[PDB]
Order: sequence, then structure tokens, then C-alpha cells
Amino acid sequence: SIYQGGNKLNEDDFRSHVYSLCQLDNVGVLLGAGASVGCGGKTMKDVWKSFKQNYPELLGALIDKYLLVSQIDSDNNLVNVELLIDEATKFLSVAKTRRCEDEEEEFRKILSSLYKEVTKAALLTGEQFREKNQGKKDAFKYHKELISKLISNRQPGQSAPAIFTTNYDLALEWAAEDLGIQLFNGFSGLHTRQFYPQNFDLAFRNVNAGHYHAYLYKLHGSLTWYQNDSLTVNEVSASQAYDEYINDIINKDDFYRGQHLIYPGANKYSHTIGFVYGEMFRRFGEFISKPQTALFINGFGFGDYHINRIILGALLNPSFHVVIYYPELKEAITKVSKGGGSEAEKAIVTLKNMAFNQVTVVGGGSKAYFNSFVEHLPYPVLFPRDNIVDELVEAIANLSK
Amino acid sequence: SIYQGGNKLNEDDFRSHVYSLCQLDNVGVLLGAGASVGCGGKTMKDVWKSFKQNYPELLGALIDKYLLVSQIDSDNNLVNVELLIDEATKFLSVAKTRRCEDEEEEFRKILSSLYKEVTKAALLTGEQFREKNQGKKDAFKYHKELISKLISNRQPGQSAPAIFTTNYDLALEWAAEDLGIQLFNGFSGLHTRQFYPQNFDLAFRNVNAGHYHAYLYKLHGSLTWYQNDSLTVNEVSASQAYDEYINDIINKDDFYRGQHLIYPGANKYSHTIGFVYGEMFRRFGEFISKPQTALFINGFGFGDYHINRIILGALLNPSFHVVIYYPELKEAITKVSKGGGSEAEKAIVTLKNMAFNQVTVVGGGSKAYFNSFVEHLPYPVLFPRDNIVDELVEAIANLSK
Amino acid sequence: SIYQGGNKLNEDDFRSHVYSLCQLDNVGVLLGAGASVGCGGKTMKDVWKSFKQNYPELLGALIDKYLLVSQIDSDNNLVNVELLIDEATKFLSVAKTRRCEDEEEEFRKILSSLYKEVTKAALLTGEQFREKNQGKKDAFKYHKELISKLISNRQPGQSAPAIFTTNYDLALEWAAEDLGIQLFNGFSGLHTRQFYPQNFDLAFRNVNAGHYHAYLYKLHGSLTWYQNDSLTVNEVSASQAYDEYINDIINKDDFYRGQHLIYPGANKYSHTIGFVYGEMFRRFGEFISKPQTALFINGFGFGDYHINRIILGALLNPSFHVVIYYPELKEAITKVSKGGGSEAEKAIVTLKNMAFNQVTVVGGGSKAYFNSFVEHLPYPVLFPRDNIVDELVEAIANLS
Amino acid sequence: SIYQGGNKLNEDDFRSHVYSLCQLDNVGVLLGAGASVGCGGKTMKDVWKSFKQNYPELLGALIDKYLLVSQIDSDNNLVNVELLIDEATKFLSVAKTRRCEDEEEEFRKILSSLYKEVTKAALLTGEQFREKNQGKKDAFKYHKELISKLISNRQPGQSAPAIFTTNYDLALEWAAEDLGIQLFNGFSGLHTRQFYPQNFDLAFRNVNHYHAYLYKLHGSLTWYQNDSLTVNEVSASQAYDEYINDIINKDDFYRGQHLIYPGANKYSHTIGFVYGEMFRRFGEFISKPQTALFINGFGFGDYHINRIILGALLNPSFHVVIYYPELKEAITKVSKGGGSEAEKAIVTLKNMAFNQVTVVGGGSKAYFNSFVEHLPYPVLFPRDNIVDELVEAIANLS
Amino acid sequence: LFKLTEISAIGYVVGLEGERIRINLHEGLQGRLASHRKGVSSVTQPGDLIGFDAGNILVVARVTDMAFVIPLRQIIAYAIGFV
Ligand SMILES: Nc1ncnc2c1ncn2[C@@H]1O[C@H](COP(=O)(O)OP(=O)(O)OC[C@H]2O[C@H](O)[C@H](O)[C@@H]2O)[C@@H](O)[C@H]1O
Ligand SMILES: Nc1ncnc2c1ncn2[C@@H]1O[C@H](COP(=O)(O)OP(=O)(O)OC[C@H]2O[C@H](O)[C@H](O)[C@@H]2O)[C@@H](O)[C@H]1O
Ligand SMILES: Nc1ncnc2c1ncn2[C@@H]1O[C@H](COP(=O)(O)OP(=O)(O)OC[C@H]2O[C@H](O)[C@H](O)[C@@H]2O)[C@@H](O)[C@H]1O
Ligand SMILES: Nc1ncnc2c1ncn2[C@@H]1O[C@H](COP(=O)(O)OP(=O)(O)OC[C@H]2O[C@H](O)[C@H](O)[C@@H]2O)[C@@H](O)[C@H]1O
Repeated sequence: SIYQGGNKLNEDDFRSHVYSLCQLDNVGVLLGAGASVGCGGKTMKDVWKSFKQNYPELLGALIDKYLLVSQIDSDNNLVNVELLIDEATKFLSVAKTRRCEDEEEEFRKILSSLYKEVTKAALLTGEQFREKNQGKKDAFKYHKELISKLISNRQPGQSAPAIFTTNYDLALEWAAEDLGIQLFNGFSGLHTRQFYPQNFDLAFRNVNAGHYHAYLYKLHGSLTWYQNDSLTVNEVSASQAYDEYINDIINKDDFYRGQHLIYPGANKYSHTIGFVYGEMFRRFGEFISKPQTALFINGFGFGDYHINRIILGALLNPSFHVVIYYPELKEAITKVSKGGGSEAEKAIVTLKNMAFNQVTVVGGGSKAYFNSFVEHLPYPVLFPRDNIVDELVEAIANLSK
Repeated sequence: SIYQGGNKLNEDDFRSHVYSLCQLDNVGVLLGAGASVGCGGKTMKDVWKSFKQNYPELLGALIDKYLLVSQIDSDNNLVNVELLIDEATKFLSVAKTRRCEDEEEEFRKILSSLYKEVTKAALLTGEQFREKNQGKKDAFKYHKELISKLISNRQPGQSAPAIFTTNYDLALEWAAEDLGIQLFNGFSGLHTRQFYPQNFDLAFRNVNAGHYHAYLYKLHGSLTWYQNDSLTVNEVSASQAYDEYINDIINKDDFYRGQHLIYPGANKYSHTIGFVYGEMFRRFGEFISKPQTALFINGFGFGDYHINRIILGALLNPSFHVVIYYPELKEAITKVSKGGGSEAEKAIVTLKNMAFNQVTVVGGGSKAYFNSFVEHLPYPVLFPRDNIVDELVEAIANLSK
Repeated sequence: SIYQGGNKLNEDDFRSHVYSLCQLDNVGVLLGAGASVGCGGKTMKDVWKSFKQNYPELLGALIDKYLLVSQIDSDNNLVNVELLIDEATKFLSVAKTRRCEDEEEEFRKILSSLYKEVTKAALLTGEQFREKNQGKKDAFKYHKELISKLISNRQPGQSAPAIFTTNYDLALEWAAEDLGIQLFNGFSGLHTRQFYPQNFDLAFRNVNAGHYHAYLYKLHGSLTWYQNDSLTVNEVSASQAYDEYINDIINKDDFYRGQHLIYPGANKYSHTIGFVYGEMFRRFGEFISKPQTALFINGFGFGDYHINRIILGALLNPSFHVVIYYPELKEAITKVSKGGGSEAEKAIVTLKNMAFNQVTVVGGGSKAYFNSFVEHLPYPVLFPRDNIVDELVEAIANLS
Repeated sequence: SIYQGGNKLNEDDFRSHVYSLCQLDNVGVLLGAGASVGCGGKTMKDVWKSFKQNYPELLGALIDKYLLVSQIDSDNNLVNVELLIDEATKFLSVAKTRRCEDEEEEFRKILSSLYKEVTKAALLTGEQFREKNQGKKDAFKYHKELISKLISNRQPGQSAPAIFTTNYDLALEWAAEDLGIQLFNGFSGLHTRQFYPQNFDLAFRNVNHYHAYLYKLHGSLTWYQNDSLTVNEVSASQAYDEYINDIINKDDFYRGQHLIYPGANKYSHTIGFVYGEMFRRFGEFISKPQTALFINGFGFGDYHINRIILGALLNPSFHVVIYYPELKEAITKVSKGGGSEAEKAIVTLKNMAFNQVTVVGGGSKAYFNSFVEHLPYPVLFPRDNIVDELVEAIANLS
Repeated sequence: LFKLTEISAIGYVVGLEGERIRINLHEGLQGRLASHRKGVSSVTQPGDLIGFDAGNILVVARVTDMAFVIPLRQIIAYAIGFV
């Protein structure tokens, strides 16, 4: 259902708490991989199946010799991937260091497969990834409503809205190019496009006396970004990328040697050369720790230490509000009372059980999804009625009926 | 039964009084030993039964040979402990001077066993005192609600809360190390912790253009404090203590020395070496002497002569309000009408029979306990709905019927 | 031997530069392992010597079979000891799952030997490690001067000082606890003390009547940090650590627990333990990339690639200034100009030769040490260089 | 014979230091028993030097049987008379409790004979103690000037003076009722006068230089406890009639939990509460910035007041001035392995690199009536008696 | 416990225009005088010298004026060097 302060509240008060919440001077959203299922995307549960359905032999070694997975988990499809990768990357260093040439070649294929199945699930359109005007179809519609609503609810003087995302897909840009709105992502240029971190401090303005713009922060990168040195990162278009490297990976049986820039692991600090991750999380921190702040969270399954460890430390400021959508809120209050349960549901039942009115939690199956989320945000009122006569006139009329 | 100004008052007015009391500049809470019964604590009437059950041979000498306690008072368990601990030292001090070496032993044997029983009554969890994470259990939730509410209902600009107590136990620390709130108690350091009385004048601040906190005053000491007589007071955690100077006190059956500093007697000034005792009562008064001040009292039996003189002298100021909880009030009202009654009943009914509307007493038995005192406190409203617009249209609902 | 941009300087042009540099917005310090030799510590090669004296049997299974070290470096005493324990932990973790019992004992037995040798060298007081008031002893006399001089010269509306360090010992804490200063290190609590990274952004403030506090970043860890359950990291006191684990380490033999210790950069593959190491470098860069910044270095050998990368990248910003102390310029210039020396020498030399008025290097053997770095820093005016306190405390204690 | 900072001074450079000291924010004064020998009083030697003479048959029990005093001290006349009374008061309660009928009547005599030498000496007059208008006489002439100068040397906005003493006599109240000055002392009321410990936080003001503060650390003759549990103040005429004309001219001591001088019944939780609140205020006035304290009449034979003063020089804004008229002998005696704790204590700080301290000696040059004359009158202060020639012309109109 | 200064304060700056410095005072202070380990000093009259602590040096100034804004006092001073 809907909980606040550890207690229960009703629909007609949530519908107005939202309204009163979208009038503050700092508003943001954080999306995950579920928000992209209505457009062609996939979840991590739908990747293990596609791995064990097209690479059946390697799986045998993973279960028999190296002893990394259990048959029960594979059969029941309850196996993680962002933790398997970090172990397949550990069994490899201590083999390259002790010079065993029969395991390097057996561990260099598994990672390529896990990186190919993670890539085929972020295109959203298959072969039509390189064409143009893909933000005109009937799928990228609520992604347009979201931006329109976020931007039309700002009075002058206030700051622009922010968006935070993990997934690599391009569903937020396709829907803003079709709409006439310029997002900011850090880079600048066309013939050589390059990251300068002081581009997050710019802002439009007009000659005499447009105002429609927003900021986009991707925390785990994209599949249009590449690296060539230790001081530069470049971006190309989609047709260009699909010709250069994204086609070989999909079709040829090569080993992934660092063509594109993604962090799908569990410990993302082992990457001792990445300097974008830090500049993104620094801005996330700087934003979450200022007064009169509101945040919406959707699509996130609560399996990231680094983010569950930031959301807790911001609830010690008495001007910060969150709203959280989680369908399976009942099957997690069930399991965690009788001892069992993973950390994912522990983390969110901990939040459900609190005594501060600055936390709200929504459940209820298919009414906590993205399409329902959007329809709970309000359109503004252009000409605000003082409405004294509006209600006065009907107040008198009642009795004569 | 609730009496304001000697008159009679009802619940739906009491509850609106509390709301407006909790919106003043200075607010405070004084607690006692009854606030720690829902967690594993005992009382002074039970300490006596335990000392009666064990050690039955000293009680003989105590009644017959020394004329120091009466048979009736013993049986009926009405005896005071602080006025016996304050005579078993006089009887000693006289013998230390007359040089009666045998008389100089019984009283040591008696004081050791009297100090050993009030020590194992502040170990709320008996043998799990040394373990970690004791504030996660179920017996400590009404201690978290208190702090949460007191901190929540504060505005930007208004000072922070203070908490006064007389107990020795660690509940209000176990129940804050969980939330992640930081209490100030006057000490500093980790490897060598020392008491400086200027840490009561500090606050927090974010270093831009975790600021929750509160102040705690223990008036009678603690189990984690000790003195080397170099005129320095050292604080320690709850495992070092158990390992070094508590297991002995309990089991080793030794004599007593000033291992840790507690003031359980009746005249706290006899201790001509205590200087930390005097920096707490110098703040109690400095607090209650301010304007726009409210105090809530719970758990206190009104048997302290030096405490029940300051509250009387603070009631000649028109901006100080006090609320008191006393379960067994009818019996006192009758016992003083019959010309009898003890010195605490004579005080509580004299506070009840006033003619000022700044005193409020709350009886009713189980309706005056610590778990109800907390539900009486309010949660705040963050977006104040004036609903003056709503009045117009919700007024007409009654018309239809 | 003092060089600025290749050209030489004199002491009076140098002391008039340090003062101009210490008046800037942001100030910082980066220390090393040599700074702790005037107190009872040791150096990384004096560690390897003692290792290969007492344990020469395990020194063959480490160069022949597993390829973990090289003979040239083992002979010239040029081994990294904080980079080998991590690899050995990786090996052991792999063997546990692969279930090869013939290989877990041979790694337990050679980790118990490395920890026993790195721990013993960081107590600084031996068996007087679990006692109290270890900052009064005279060995810790300049660590106090450093702190006091860094604080006593700041003005209202100016950020407080930060102190980064690679050591894993308790000297600065023992000193501040005796001066009466507060250091923030990311922890909070006494009965359960936990890591909160959001409180490197806090500060103090007085109500009516304050600015005595500083920030400390430790890049490799400490002996007082450990892990009990999956999700949390705890801190304790010296007297408590000594009784829990630090004693068996020394006395008992064949004692090794597992992924329980957080020193030095060892169990870096978990996700609850590397989160602690990464924040420090994060904050290091975020500090070293501000405007109007100055950095002093002392005790660092320049055997790390990432820190040198960070510094060289930072030097693009025209408002960053540095100062370095390396007492082997002469013994390295030739060894590198004839045929080549070692990466450390090459790196440290590349900086001497540039057209920069915002770099500086210092040599002279015993003239570029810690007891002399602490003396080039200006001393305030009102700060009292007299002690009529002890003569009164003596009489107060004599009263009887 | 005037030592500042370890070295010497002269009269003028010190009389110019005094004037600058009296102009600080907080000013105070601490007096002793040697300040009331110019009015009819007696020091603490002369009291034992007479108890010894008048009651020898009791001087043996205290030494050979109960061990309450030592022989060399009694022979050199160096005993503390307050702690003896406290201990003898605490020896009687045990016996009264456990029903010993010999040790109960053996101590009544001791206490009756001890409470009879200190009372007779605290009456500064004699049978004129019960009468009215006693501060009009000649003995109380410098006590007036002290207060006049302490009040008239302040400015508007500056606080009022404080006064601490160890006597239990009525020499500063008689001498203020005459000037027309009001002293706060904690008590309020007339028909039932009671102790309220917050009246020290009050002050006057007009609606169209009136008051000061007094702290008595050892009690007074007019304080007592009734069959109730509360302390009550009364006037001298009423006290003479209740409980002072029997002490001397009879042999009566059966109210053993009744009197509040000279620091006796501190084992009752109701009588110690009034003693504590005075030291708790001394140790809080003596810890403020810009404070000055003048001492006079006090022999440094108390451990706690010394342990309280010594610990206040650690703030650089507290200054002290001391009068000790037997400083030469003490230096002599402690030069060569000797001396008592008081002499050692004073000599300890006589040698210091502290400009906050200043010591004065010279016998009759360090007495009360010279302390006073070292204090200044303002230049616009009325002194000539120009109103007294006119109050008798109104009497001649009989 | 840190002894950053062996000296009490007298006020705090609130204004800076050209080369004339404006100072406000504390509350209890009336009678021209302040105290310290060596003795007593006058601080309020025109023609007197005053000092400001500025990091690692000491700025010296001379008093010119004295006025009201228990009301609020105010002072004006001019710098003449540093130690
Ligand atoms: N139509 C829908 N609308 C909204 N939510 C949905 C929908 N369908 C399913 N869900 C919810 O989507 C949730 C499953 O989302 P997950 O597979 O965890 O996406 P991830 O991106 O977290 O996974 C990778 C993480 O790993 C790294 O650590 C990063 O932190 C990443 O977050 C379920 O709760 C569904 O109820
Ligand atoms: N569950 C409960 N909730 C609230 N109150 C309770 C509960 N159970 C009992 N009570 C009340 O708790 C009260 C307990 O009264 P006593 O134990 O005699 O008083 P003290 O604990 O302050 O005595 C110790 C102090 O007394 C000296 O002054 C020293 O300062 C000592 O520190 C009763 O009124 C019960 O009705
Ligand atoms: N008294 C002294 N004062 C100043 N410097 C001294 C003194 N004594 C010796 N030195 C200098 O101190 C230096 C000792 O260098 P080392 O202790 O091996 O290096 P580290 O402690 O940084 O090793 C840790 C790093 O190793 C890995 O790369 C990790 O990345 C770590 O960052 C010599 O140059 C001496 O000239
Ligand atoms: N005319 C005079 N003017 C000034 N001073 C004088 C005069 N005559 C003597 N003196 C000095 O007055 C002093 C007399 O010292 P004493 O009366 O024994 O000591 P106390 O009055 O503090 O006794 C009360 C204490 O007794 C308990 O122990 C408590 O601790 C109390 O504090 C000598 O030094 C003389 O030089």
C-alpha cells in the first residue's frame, strides 16, 4: 500500500502531498532498468536465461570444476551476475601471474559472453538502432510526459531539474530531440567531443528578456563513449558507433578488449583509471545535501552498496524528502519477519519501519510502475483562481436542492 | 484524573495544551528509575528484597545489635536505602577514630554488599552487557520515539533539546548509536577520554554555504566513569569496564574502593571532592531560569531534597511550565487528609493544590506510565494546510443529510 | 641543494617563500614512513631484511613456484610489501573455493609470517602500547609543533587543515589527544563506532562564548580498524585491540583468522572494504584540484604510480604549488644520467628540470629531514613560548 | 615589606595599584576573625588558651580515652575548634542511637562547655546585645567606611560589591542599618523568615547605590532549626530571650540538632544544604574574568580555600592582594627545616614569577584599620558633618 | 585545552572603509581598563594604542573616536604598522 512515518495513509492525501512536494526549489528523479521495459529493454533476470540457453557447455565448468554456482540457483534463476563477473576477473589474475595457459583462454570467453549479453539488451530496437527519428514511435511517450511536467512546473528564479540514471540505453535523449529541448551531459563539440567537468555550471540566457533545459547524469556510463588515453574520453553518434565496434561484438566471436565504457560489476573502485564516476557521484552528493529538496526513485531494486549508503546519510537533514516505489513490498515484510531474506528487502523494510514523516513508500504490484508514476504528477494552473467567488457561489446553492 | 490549577481538566484539552507547549523556545525532559522498567531495570523496593534474601546474618546485627532498622519497616518493605548508606558510614568514621578494629569490619562487609546490589540492577541485559548492538532489540523503541519526536519538532533558529537523568544505565546511548544521532555529554577523546566543562557550548555546522544533536546530563554518575584521584575523570566503553573493574565487584567477593563514581546517598555535598557533580546542577538552574521554558517529568518519586527545592523556586516566573506524572495519587490525597503521609506525598499534593495555571499533574495508574507519556507527544505537520479554502466546500457536506 | 626551476636559491629567498605560501586559502600535508623514524619506526627495506633473515625457507616457494617476486629486487631490497599481501590474499581466496587443500596451508603459514613482521614495527613503544598518555613522552615533540603551527595561523573565513598519510600508526592521535585538539577521521560512537563518509563536511561552532579541529586521512588503514559482520567496519582503542587480536599475532605462532584486518590495503576485493580505501583518494583529488592550493611533501619515496599521476595531472592548474624533500638528489642524478637508475629517481628528476616557478626540491641528507621541515614553518607572535603552568600544577599537587 | 612578583615595591607605586584594581568589573572582599578584635572580639588562640584554663578535668578524656586532640598541638595552642565540635557532635548521635547511657551524658558536658566560650566572645557588647541602635557607637567606625568606599567607587552599569566572611557575629549588619544600606543574605519575611537560595540573583530599581551582598560561610547566632524541618532567622532581642541567656547562665544542652554555628551539624541533609550554597558561590565568583579580591584577617589554615584560590591563577585576569603581619618569622622558620602548613603555604606563593600576587607585612602596618585607609574617597563626596548641628535644635523644642 | 592566546579580548571588527577601522565592544566592559598577566592597561581613550591579531603578525593602531552606536558603544582607529 502507501506508508509514511511507519504508518498508513490514504490515496487522496498522497495525491496532494505530491502536489505540495513539487513546489520546492530542488526536485529530482532516479531511474533504473525497470523504467525501460515498456520500450524494449530487459532485466538481469532475463539475462541468465539467455546465457544458459545459448552457452550451455561453459556453464558446466562454472558448476563442476571451479565451483562458482549452485545447480539450485541456476534451475531457480536466482543467480547474480554483477558478482559472478568480479570472481571471473579474480580467477584470471592469479592464473596470468602463475603462467597457466589453459585457464586464461577458458576465462577470456566467459567474460566476452557476459559482456555481449549485457550489450544486446540496451539497444531497445535491434537493427533499427542506427536509423533516425526513433523518438517518434508510440513507446517513448511517457518519457516525454515526464520531462514536460518536470519543466513546466518551475517558477522564475528557481533552478533547473536534474535526472539520475544507471542504464546505458538512450531513451531519454531520443525523447528530448523529438521535443526541442537541449539536455546537458558534460561533453562539448561535434567533430571532436570531449569531457570538461566545468560544463555542469553553465546556463542559457536571452538577449533582451529558452528557459527550457535540464541536466542529465549517467553514473555507469553509456555505450556511445570510448577512451583512448588516461586524460580523454570521446563520444560519437549511434550510426557511427554501430559501424565501428558495436557490430563486431554482436556478431564476431572476439574477446572484449575495452571498446566501450561500462561499469556492470559490484566493486567499481577496482577500476583505478576512471575519473568520470567520481565526478558524477560528487554531484549526486552535492545535490542531495542542500535544503528544500525532493527526490523520486523508480526502477531501482536496492542492490547497490554505494547508493544505499548515500540515501541513509541524507535523512539526517530536516529538509529532504524521498518517494520510493517498490511493488513486492508484501513478500518482503513476510520473509524478513521469519528470519530469512536477502539484503535487498532488508534495506527497504528498514526504511518502511521508521518514525520520521520525511519518508514515503508505495507498493501494490502493477500500480507502482512507471506509467502509473507519471500520471501522479500534476499539471500546473496557468491563471490561478483566487476562487473566492467560485466556492462562495456554490456554497449557498446547496440547500435549495 | 488530571488537575490543572487545582481544578479538573479533560483529555481533548490536555492534548491541545501539549501541542502548544512543544512549540516553545526551551523544552526539556527529566527522568528517573521507572522509565527503565520496560528494559530490565529494578527499583529500590526490589533492591531491599534482594538484600533481605541474600546476606541474612548481617540483617540480624543491623536490627538487634545496632538499632538501625525496624522489624515492621523491614517486613513491609518501606525502608529507605539512601538514609542507611548514610549512617553505615558515620558508624564507621567514629570507629576509625576510636580504633575499634572489629567494629571497623562489619560495616565494610555491609557497605560492600549494599553497593554490589545497585550495580547489578543497572545491567539491563545481564551477561550481554559487553556485546555490541544492544539498541536494535525490541525493548528500546519507546526510547527512540522520544528522541525522534523531540528533534523533529524544532524549527530553524530554535535551540536544541536537553535530557536530564539520575540513573546509571546506558539506554539513551544504546538507543542513539542506532539512529546515528550524536549526543553531547562533556567528554572527548578515544584512547584517553577526559572531562572538560566547555564542550557544553559547542554545536554543529555544515562547511558549505548531519546537523542533528542533543545534550545529555547525568546528575548522579555512570558505570563507565572512574577517577584516579589525580583530579581527572576518565570515561571508558562497556567492555573494558566489564573486563577490568566490574566482574570483580560482582563475583570476586572483595571489599570496596572508589572504583567508579556514583552518588547514591542522601547528602551529595558530604563528598567534598566531587566537582563534576557541581557543573550539572549549575546548568539545571541556568536552564529552568530562562523564559519560554517547558519541562516534562517522568519516573521520579520526589524523594530528593536538593531537587524539589529548585522546582518550587522556579515557579515564581511567569514563563516556566511543568508537567508531572504520578500514578498513585489518590492514596496520598487520603493519607494527608488523615493527618499522615510521607514527605514526598506532602510535596506532590502541595504541588497539586495550587492556584496557578502553570502546574499540571497526571494520575491514573497505568495511564501515567512511560509508554503513554510518549504517545501523548505529537508528530509535526510539515506543509501546514490552512484548509481555509477547504472549509468552504467541506461545510456543505452536512447540508445534504 | 635547493632548486626552483633548475636554478638555485638561498635560505633567505626560501624562508621568505614558505611564508608567502602558507598564507593561502587551502593548505595541506602529505607524509610518509620516514617521518616516523624519530619515534621508533622502521623503513620498508629494513623490514624486508628482517623478513629474509628469519624466514629463508619460505623464500624459495615465493620466487620459484608462484612467481610472486623477482631476484634482482629481492637482492637490492626494492620490494613492495603492501602489494604482495593483497596478491597472497587473492591466491588464498581462490584456493578456498577451488578446494585444493595442498595450497591453503602454504599460504596461511607465509601470511602469518608477514603480518607478524609488519605489526611489530608499528607499535613505537613496545609493550607500553596498551597504557595511557603516550603523547607526553619526548619522542612525540615535533608532531605537536606541526599541528600547532598549522592551526595557530588561520583567519576567520578560511578552511581548516587536512593531513593525508600513508602510515598506519597512532602518533598524530596520541599527540592531539595531549594538546586537546580534535581530529575527524570518519567515525562516530564509543560503544559501537562506525564509518560515516558524509561527515568530512562537518565543522564546529560556538553558541555564545571552537576552531580547534582538523581533518585526517589515512590512505592504507590502521591497527584499530576491523570487520566483524558482512556489512560494517568497526574501530576500537589500543588497550582493547591489544587484548583481542594484536597479542596472539606477536607471541602465538601459526595464528591467522581471515578477512578480518584492514591494514595494509590487503582485502581490497570485497565491496565493504574497498569502499573505505577509495573515498580517501577521491577526497585527495577533490582537494588537490582547488584554486590557490599549496602542498608540502616529506617522507615519501615516490614508489607509487597513481599518486604521481594525480600530482602531474594537477600541475596543469596555474594556482597549485608544491614543495618536496628528497635527500638523495646527488646520489640519483648521476645514476640516472649515465645509463639510468630506477623509476623513482627518473620521476623525481624529471621535475627538477622544468621552466616552473611553482615547483621546488630540497636536498642535503640530514638537512631535508622531518626535524628540520618542522623548523622552516613560521611561528606566531602571541603564541606563548613560556610555561608558567607546570610550576602552579606542581604546587596544587604538593598541597596537602 | 611589600612583595609583588617576588621582588619589592614602595608605598606610592602600590597605592596607585590599589586604585586601578577597585575599578574592575567584579570586586570582592574576604574577611576573618582577626578583623573583629578592634570591636570586642577574640582570636582563636585565646579561646583554647581559656578553655584549657577553666576546664582541665575534661582535657584528659579528649586525649587519653577518645582521641579527639593531640598533646603537642594542645600545648602549642594550634587546634581547630570547628572540627572538634563537629566530631563531638557526631560522637553523640551514635550513642543516642544504640542506647549507651554513659557516653551520652559524658558528651553533653563537653558540648555545653564548648558552646559557652565561643558564644561569650561573639557578643561584641555584653548585656547590650538585646538593645537597639548598636551601630551608632565608636567601635563600628571603620566598618562603615569600608562599605561607603566600596559602594561610592562604582559607576552606573557596573555591578555591586560582594563580601565573604568566616565570623558568626553581627558587626556588619549593625553598621549597615545605620548608614541606610540594604544587604541581601538569602532570607525573606518577618513573622516566618526562611532561606530561599535564589534571592542572590535579585536587585533593586526605582520607578520615580542601594544594596550589596553578604555571604556567611559558617553561620550566625540568629539561625536555628525548630521541631519542623526548616531554618529560621530572628532578631537579637528574640534570640537572647529564647536560647542565649540559658547557655551562659545555666548548664543546658539537650537540643543537639538545633544550632547552626560554627559549622557543626553537617550530617543532616537539611543543614548542609545551606553551608554548601555559599562555597558553591565563592568558587563561582572567583572564576570570572576581570576579578579582584582583597584578603584580610585570615590565617591560611584551611585546605579547601587554598586549593580553590591556587587553582584560579590559571586565568590571566584574576588578581589577589593579601595582608599577613607575621611574614618575617615564617620566612625565618622555613629557611631551615621548619614551620607549619600555613606558613609554608604563604611562603610558597610569596616566591613566584606572578605579577597577579602581592603580599604585605609589617605588623601594625597590615592590620584592618590600615587596610581601610589605603582605600580612596572620591573628590565630590560629602564628609563635613553639616546636618548634626540641626537635629538637636529640633530636640531643644521639647 | 589548546592555549592559542595568553590574552583576553576587547571586541571584534564589524567594518572596514579606507584606512579607518570601526570596532564594537563587549557588554560588561565600562571602566577603561583591562587586565592581563603583567597588570592593568587603559584601552578606551583617544591617543591610546590598540592591537589586532592577524595570523602570524600583530597590527598596531591608534584610537581617534569613541561614541554610542545598556546601549552599544563604538570606536574608530587608524593603523600605523605591524610587529
Ligand atoms: N514496468 C515496470 N516499471 C517499474 N518497475 C518495474 C517494472 N518492471 C519491473 N520493475 C521493477 O524493477 C526491479 C528490478 O530492477 P533491477 O533488475 O534491480 O535493475 P537494476 O538496474 O537495479 O539492476 C542492476 C543494478 O546493479 C548495480 O548495482 C546497479 O545499481 C543497478 O541498479 C524490480 O524491483 C521490479 O519490481
Ligand atoms: N512502568 C513504569 N513507568 C513509569 N513509572 C513507573 C513504572 N513503574 C513504576 N513507576 C514509578 O516510578 C517511581 C519510582 O520511585 P522510586 O524508585 O522510589 O524513586 P527513584 O527511582 O527516583 O529513586 C531513586 C532516586 O531517589 C533519590 O532521589 C535518588 O536521587 C535516587 O537516584 C514510582 O513513583 C513508581 O510509581
Ligand atoms: N628521518 C627522516 N626524515 C625524512 N625522510 C626520511 C628520514 N629517513 C628516511 N627518509 C626518507 O624516507 C623515504 C622512505 O621511503 P619508503 O618508506 O620506502 O616509501 P614509503 O614509506 O612511501 O612506502 C609506502 C609506499 O610504497 C608503495 O609505493 C605505496 O604506494 C606507498 O605509497 C626515503 O626516500 C628516505 O630518503
Ligand atoms: N587587629 C588585627 N587586624 C588584622 N589582623 C589581625 C589582627 N589581630 C590579629 N590578626 C591576624 O589574624 C589572624 C588570626 O587567625 P585565626 O583567627 O587563627 O584564623 P581564622 O580567623 O581564619 O580562623 C577561622 C578558621 O578556623 C577554621 O580552621 C576555618 O578554616 C576558619 O577559616 C592572624 O594571622 C593574625 O596575624
